[PDB]
Amino acid sequence: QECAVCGWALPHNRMQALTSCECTICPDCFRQHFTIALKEKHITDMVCPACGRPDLTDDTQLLSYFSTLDIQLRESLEPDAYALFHKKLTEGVLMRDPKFLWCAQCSFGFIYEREQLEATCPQCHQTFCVRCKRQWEEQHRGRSCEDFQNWKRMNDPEYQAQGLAMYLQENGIDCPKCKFSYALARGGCMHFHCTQCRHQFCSGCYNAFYAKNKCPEPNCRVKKSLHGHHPRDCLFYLRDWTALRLQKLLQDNNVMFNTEPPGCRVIEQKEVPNGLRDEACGKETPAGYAGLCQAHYKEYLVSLINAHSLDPATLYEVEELETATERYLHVRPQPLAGEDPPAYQARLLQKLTEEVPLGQSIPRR
Amino acid sequence: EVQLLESGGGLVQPGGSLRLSCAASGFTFRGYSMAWVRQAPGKGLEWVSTISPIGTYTYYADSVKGRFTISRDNSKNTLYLQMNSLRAEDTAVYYCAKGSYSRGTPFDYWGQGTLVTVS
Amino acid sequence: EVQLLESGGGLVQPGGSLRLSCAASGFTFRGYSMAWVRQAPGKGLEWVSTISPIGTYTYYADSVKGRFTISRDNSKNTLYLQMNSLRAEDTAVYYCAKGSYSRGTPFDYWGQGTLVTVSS
Ligand SMILES: [Cl-]
Ligand SMILES: [Cl-]
Ligand SMILES: [Zn+2]
Ligand SMILES: [Zn+2]
Ligand SMILES: [Zn+2]
Ligand SMILES: [Zn+2]
Ligand SMILES: [Zn+2]
Ligand SMILES: [Zn+2]
Ligand SMILES: [Zn+2]
Ligand SMILES: [Zn+2]
Repeated sequence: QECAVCGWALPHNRMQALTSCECTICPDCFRQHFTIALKEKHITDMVCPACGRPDLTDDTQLLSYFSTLDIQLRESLEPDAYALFHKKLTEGVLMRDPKFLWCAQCSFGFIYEREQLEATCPQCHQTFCVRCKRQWEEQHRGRSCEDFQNWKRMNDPEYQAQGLAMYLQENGIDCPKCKFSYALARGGCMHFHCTQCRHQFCSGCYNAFYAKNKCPEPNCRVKKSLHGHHPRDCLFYLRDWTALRLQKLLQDNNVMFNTEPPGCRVIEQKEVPNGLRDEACGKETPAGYAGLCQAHYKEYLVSLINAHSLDPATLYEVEELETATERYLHVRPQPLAGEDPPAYQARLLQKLTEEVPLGQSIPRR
Repeated sequence: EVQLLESGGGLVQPGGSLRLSCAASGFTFRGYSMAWVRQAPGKGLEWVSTISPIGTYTYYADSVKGRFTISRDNSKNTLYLQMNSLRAEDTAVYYCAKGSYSRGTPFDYWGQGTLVTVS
Repeated sequence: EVQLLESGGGLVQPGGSLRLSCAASGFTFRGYSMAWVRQAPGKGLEWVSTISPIGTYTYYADSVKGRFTISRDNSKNTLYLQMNSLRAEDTAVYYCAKGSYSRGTPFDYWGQGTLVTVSS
């Protein structure tokens, strides 16, 4: 139509439509008026130049008005004048910086000074929670943000299709020297190489893999060889058990385990010319192994065994207890007079569990 | 960790075409908005375009709407920017950016950048 | 126009502390948010922290919450970053950045950067 201040005939799209009063005003009488009231008047004078029909003398409409006017102000006037608007807003209205929100959906930034925990972006008109910034659904009403996100994650189809492979990766691998973490299952090669420190360690027990002639453990018999030392409940040893025997240790302690899905999709890192690339495990997924391969299904069972601090020595036979005694106590056991195999077994078990604790660096949950 | 790698920048004459790509990894790509921003020589960072998690919605700066087209391939974890009718004013380093739900920022990661010169 | 100069970078032992500073000029310091971003080896830029014009609000990336403290001295036009319990993963070039209110740009300029490496 025409500008409401000076009457200059313009198309509607070449003026500023004041949100409050819907008066059309050219860029020059917009920029001039609001720049002046900033540099020569007080913030309550920043009404519409045509009508003054923002009733800015009651704190009811005061904050909503400026939150919207800030949008048209930012676009039409120049920096130090727009910064003067924020100063006088802080010093005259808010007594603090205005709360500026960034819309996660459309990248727009806007001042939000209202009570509600959900905010509508003035650009995309989509509403989000002001704390977690996720899209607002009524499921979030009356619920904490963690409740809400823990809800969306446990309802996304692509997350549940991944099955137990997600559980194995959220079981991270933390390098015990540089404390770098990896969202990797421990896979089938316990010898891990961390990248920032080059430190070599077992991903199941976090014990060091010693180079040649570097192992300080007493009575070690492979000191001239690359190796590490593992507790009896580390995946390095427990991966040699059948899934049946690992399930037997769990069942004897009433620990549940999956056998069906809730090739193998466990994510691994392959070295390509430009970095690392996620190659899904892809190995066979046998029946009763809950969608994983045997290797990753055993890692999943050892995960539950370690999380509950279950002791595999409770299932050791005499031969296993004797091997464990030579390995961790550094003495060859010997039966005593009057002992039968059960009493000999019970004695070796007591001494072992009393003297050699389970893995002291194994992650347990 | 999060990585964003741009490619496809180069030298083009005015009125030419160019297609940038951004390979992302280290986060659930389909769960975040993605954006393109650019820094012309000696000037300040300028927003170019944003795309919603599934690409249902696209947003463009006024200077580039209708000339640029943003898109994404969630199956490939890749974000694209199709640039047509390039102008001299489009000379800039172009950065892809990952949307963020953390308080105080619209994005929490930017890539290394790709240089674009328009003769 | 805008100029931003970082200082305080160096070599730090694991678990150590370091305080970065950023001297700014060429713009109305009190009228803008200020931010820190960082470039880890082989990556681009990662947002670290933002502080509101007078410091009413401070925001931190999740990886740094509780360990880092952002602050500013508007009288000196200087921005600070107090870094505690540093880890190897904190190794990066740290950049001072001038905030902006325009859509898609929380900052429109960042400085030259100061390198911080955490040994071991
Ligand atoms: Cl283990
Ligand atoms: Cl925000
Ligand atoms: Zn007019
Ligand atoms: Zn009016
Ligand atoms: Zn929005
Ligand atoms: Zn929330
Ligand atoms: Zn390490
Ligand atoms: Zn081990
Ligand atoms: Zn040894
Ligand atoms: Zn597998």
